[PDB]
Amino acid sequence: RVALEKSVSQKVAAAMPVPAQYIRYTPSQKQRVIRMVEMQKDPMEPPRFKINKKIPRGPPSPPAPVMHSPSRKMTVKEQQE
Amino acid sequence: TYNRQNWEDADFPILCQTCLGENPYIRMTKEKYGKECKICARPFTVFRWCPGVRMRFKKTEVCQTCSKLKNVCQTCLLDLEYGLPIQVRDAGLSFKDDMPKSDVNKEYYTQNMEREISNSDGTRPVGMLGKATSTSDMLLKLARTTPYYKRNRPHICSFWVKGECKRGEECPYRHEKPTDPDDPLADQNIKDRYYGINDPVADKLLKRASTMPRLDPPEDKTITTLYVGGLGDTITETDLRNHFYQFGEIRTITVVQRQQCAFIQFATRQAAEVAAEKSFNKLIVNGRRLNVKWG
Amino acid sequence: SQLSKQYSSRDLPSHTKIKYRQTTQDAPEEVRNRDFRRELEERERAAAREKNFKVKRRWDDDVVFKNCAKGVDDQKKDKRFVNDTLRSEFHKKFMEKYIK
Amino acid sequence: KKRYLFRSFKATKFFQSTKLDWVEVGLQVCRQGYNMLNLLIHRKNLNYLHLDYNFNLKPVKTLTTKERKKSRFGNAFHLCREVLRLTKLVVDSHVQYRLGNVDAFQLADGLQYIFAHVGQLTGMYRYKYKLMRQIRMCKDLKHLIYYRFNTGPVGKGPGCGFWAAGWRVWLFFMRGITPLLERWLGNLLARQFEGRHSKGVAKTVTKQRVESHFDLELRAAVMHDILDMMPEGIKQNKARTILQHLSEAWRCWKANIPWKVPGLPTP
RNA sequence: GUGCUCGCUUCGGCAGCACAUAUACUAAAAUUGGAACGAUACAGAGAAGAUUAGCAUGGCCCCUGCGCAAGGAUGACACGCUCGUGAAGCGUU
RNA sequence: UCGGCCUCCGAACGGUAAGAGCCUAGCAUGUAGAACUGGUU
Ligand SMILES: O=P(O)(O)O[C@H]1[C@@H](OP(=O)(O)O)[C@@H](OP(=O)(O)O)[C@@H](OP(=O)(O)O)[C@@H](OP(=O)(O)O)[C@H]1OP(=O)(O)O
Ligand SMILES: [Mg+2]
Ligand SMILES: [Mg+2]
Ligand SMILES: [Mg+2]
Ligand SMILES: [Mg+2]
Ligand SMILES: [Mg+2]
Ligand SMILES: [Mg+2]
Ligand SMILES: [Zn+2]
Ligand SMILES: [Zn+2]
Ligand SMILES: [Zn+2]
Repeated sequence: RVALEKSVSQKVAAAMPVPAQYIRYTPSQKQRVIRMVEMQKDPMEPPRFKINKKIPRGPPSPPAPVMHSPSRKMTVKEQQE
Repeated sequence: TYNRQNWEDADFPILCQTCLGENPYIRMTKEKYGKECKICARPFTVFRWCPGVRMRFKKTEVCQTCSKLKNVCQTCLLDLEYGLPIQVRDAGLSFKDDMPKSDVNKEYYTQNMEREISNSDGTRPVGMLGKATSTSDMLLKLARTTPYYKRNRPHICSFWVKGECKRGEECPYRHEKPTDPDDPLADQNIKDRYYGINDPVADKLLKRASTMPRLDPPEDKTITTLYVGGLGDTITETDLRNHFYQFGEIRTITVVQRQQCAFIQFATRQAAEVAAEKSFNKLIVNGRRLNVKWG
Repeated sequence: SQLSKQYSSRDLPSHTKIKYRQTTQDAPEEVRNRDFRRELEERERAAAREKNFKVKRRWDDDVVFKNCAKGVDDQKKDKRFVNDTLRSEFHKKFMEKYIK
Repeated sequence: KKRYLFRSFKATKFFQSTKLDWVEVGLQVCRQGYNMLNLLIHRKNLNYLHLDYNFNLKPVKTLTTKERKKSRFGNAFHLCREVLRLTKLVVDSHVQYRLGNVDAFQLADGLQYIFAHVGQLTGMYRYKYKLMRQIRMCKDLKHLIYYRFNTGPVGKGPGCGFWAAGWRVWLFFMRGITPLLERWLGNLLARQFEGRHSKGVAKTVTKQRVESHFDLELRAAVMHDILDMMPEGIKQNKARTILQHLSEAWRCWKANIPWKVPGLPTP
């Protein structure tokens, strides 16, 4: 219920019609301090990119092994039946 | 009808040491879906910052999926481990990976690799890093060690080129003469630099690396006895024996301080060739650097 | 897809509060302790209980046919249900009504 | 929740505040609206159309059928164009007062005439017909005001300008029509920039799409009932032949023809 | 820059203290690649005679439309799958 | 010396095909990048 309410609130806030952080960077090649600041979104401003780019559907999950009972081969009388 | 490329929204950009600058305290700006990727054309989280005092306000160009795919910087488009173009690293390791060029196939391949990465641990440059275990062939010879800050230099003032920059010293752009437009080094397609196809910087560094015989040796007429200079009395026969013990069995290991030469010979031709290639201006033992040649 | 900015007119917020069942509206805490079996038998028993000179002739004597409307009695024949849409009683009444 | 819009605008860095004479503000609003309707027209590459100044849309030359099909505009653009035309009329009346061409009594009479004859000076009603109700109310108000005005020695002249009631009516209309036009122009801008989704949201089954859709659903049901009726083996499913047999059986039912395939399996 | 000094001490200034501490998609540009679909030309309107109403169905095909509406030539586009020859495996001789 | 009751009201699609590509408009970007020569049988 908590996870689904988070998902519902995220979906509604995405569909709703309309602080600076400090992080430590280790470059692994000493450490740095980075002030994460989000730029202000202009409310007077249209969407930027075309999103109607249709591509064909991707590959699915790898297929499950198929359990079956051993196959009953139909007779020829069954074949004209 | 319900397949499209997902928008890559993530923090913590993957940058080089050189483009990040030198100050430990960096003030950083983030747009959620600011610009598009310069390769895969998807929208992505755009990071912008000033690397230093008189720099250019460098910003990220390609998306995080492409940069995690090719293990490169998001701005410099150079390799994170070595600071080299990806054409040079592909010539060093493997050039059979490739990528599609048509936009629908590129978007489909990028969506498949993005789904593969998101189904993976999250930060791994696929199995290509598994092909990148073998290293230090020749790429470490021409790799930079110092941070080359001159590519964070600001752009050339086009008004000053026509001699009309009225700002003068207030103008943050460079008031100096540009490079030669007739030079073929000045073309530099971004997609060519990403795909590793006919990049002139990569061709110039490959021609520079091909003219340095750091692994050639073989200057003797089927004789395994090679002389390593620069050793002297600082490096003795014990360091030469410890270097030749990795190759197997050594026929003769000696050091002479009169000519400052270490004579190394092996019973096997391949072991002697490996010992000559390892000691050709790349071996340092007991504080003494050795250069392998005929003796 | 939640990246678009196109809002449908029927995607506006409406009926934002969920109505729940009250105490007399069969809330599950009073459903869980009830026995539906016995109550179903007195409801079925209540339904079964509530289920139950010159002389002349007569003036109409000089006709040809008599008592022709003798076995004419519908009664329960209108209560028959047939699952054939051309032989149903409703379709027969429809065809005799709407076609002259 | 309150959610003040203008405080949210003033909290950002893209908005500033000042003090201004109202006539300059109305001229700025009219100039901004005309400039951006031209920007929308040039964004859609309709260079053969032309906006007036008084917001009259006209073609420059004769149109081909592709230009006629592409240059058609919906109710949102035309409704915003008519609303900007009405504000252009009011602001221009105040401008001609401020230049001294007309008198203040003439300005009040012009405002009364505008708010009583929105339906005669604008083509407002054609794109949203419910405003006829508002138009009717304005007409009724005019009658009320006139038959309290022309009472004593005053006659049937045009000198009565008492514009408060019609001004009230059109501002209450503007209160109601603000979120609908905001949603419509937001959808128009999102289709202009994001592009049109081709399939996207599934189409509903309307009246003109009932019968064929039912047949489609019927076909799908029969297909499912083929695929689990056929036993193990049998590569030739021949489901198209079974669907042809179903179509022929229905066509024989419609014509009261006895339908009997001589050899056909019983299920 | 402003204000003040158990100042140096001239009456100008120095020195100290206090306040004030990080703008910019940094361009007035050079570049770079994509194009309305109008002119000409190619071009040529579904359903086995003709003139034709249409609703769908599929998706790397879109346009007009605020559209879970309706249009765009029905918006366009979207047909050919019962015997022998060999091979392998199985059982009999 | 005896009554008042007064709806409406207009616009779009629906007809003046569709495709095509050659030079052409308009519009997007204000970009990432320039690494170069040395050792003894
Ligand atoms: O429609 P307009 O040309 O503007 O005329 C209206 C009004 O018309 P509506 O009743 O249809 O709304 C009356 O004019 P008529 O219908 O009687 O012809 C009215 O006239 P009265 O009150 O005298 O009956 C009055 O005209 P006026 O100024 O002479 O009083 C008024 O005209 P304006 O709105 O132009 O003032
Ligand atoms: Mg025909
Ligand atoms: Mg129709
Ligand atoms: Mg249609
Ligand atoms: Mg039609
Ligand atoms: Mg037709
Ligand atoms: Mg169709
Ligand atoms: Zn970098
Ligand atoms: Zn990318
Ligand atoms: Zn300059």
